[PDB]
Amino acid sequence: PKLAACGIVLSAWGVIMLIMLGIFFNVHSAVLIEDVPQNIYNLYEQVSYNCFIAASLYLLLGGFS
Amino acid sequence: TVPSILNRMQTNQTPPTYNKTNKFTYGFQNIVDAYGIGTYREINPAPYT
Amino acid sequence: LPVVIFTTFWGLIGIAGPWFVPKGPNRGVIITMLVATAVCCYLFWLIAILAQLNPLFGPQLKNETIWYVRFLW
Repeated sequence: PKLAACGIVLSAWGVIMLIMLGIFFNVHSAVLIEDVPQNIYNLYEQVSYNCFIAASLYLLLGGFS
Repeated sequence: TVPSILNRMQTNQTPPTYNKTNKFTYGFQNIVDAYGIGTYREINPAPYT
Repeated sequence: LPVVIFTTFWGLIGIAGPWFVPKGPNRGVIITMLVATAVCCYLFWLIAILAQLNPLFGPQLKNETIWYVRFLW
């Protein structure tokens, strides 16, 4: 009951927090240059591709719960 | 038919303190009174709190 | 300069604040709520823009962050 109830509020935060992480990495923000091992912008969008497919993966946990 | 009457006294007993309080300003009021409830007609810190 | 701009934009509440208040029983609390929000929040901004005004230091930056924001700013 509560493990089904705690999962939706984590997923509702998991879709809000990780989408904005996707948009902040799409705009190639200057504060986030620690996570990068015109060419450097493509690495930034790659992390935004990474974030979004985990932001969408929390929607599946919402329907399962 | 006989009325109940209300007589005001003039004692020197210390009156209690009371605060007008909404549902909003109730939590800020009893977080001041948890330390010490104020004297009669003292400056209430709870609007500034 | 925002210092001559924000002195009246946080000065609207607290001077024109008690001028437009409804006549309900919460007048002595909402005016206290509006004035103290104008005093605390504006002075919090005031002691932060004065710390950077006339400074003494410079940002010690990492070596990858020497040439990076030349393309970004």
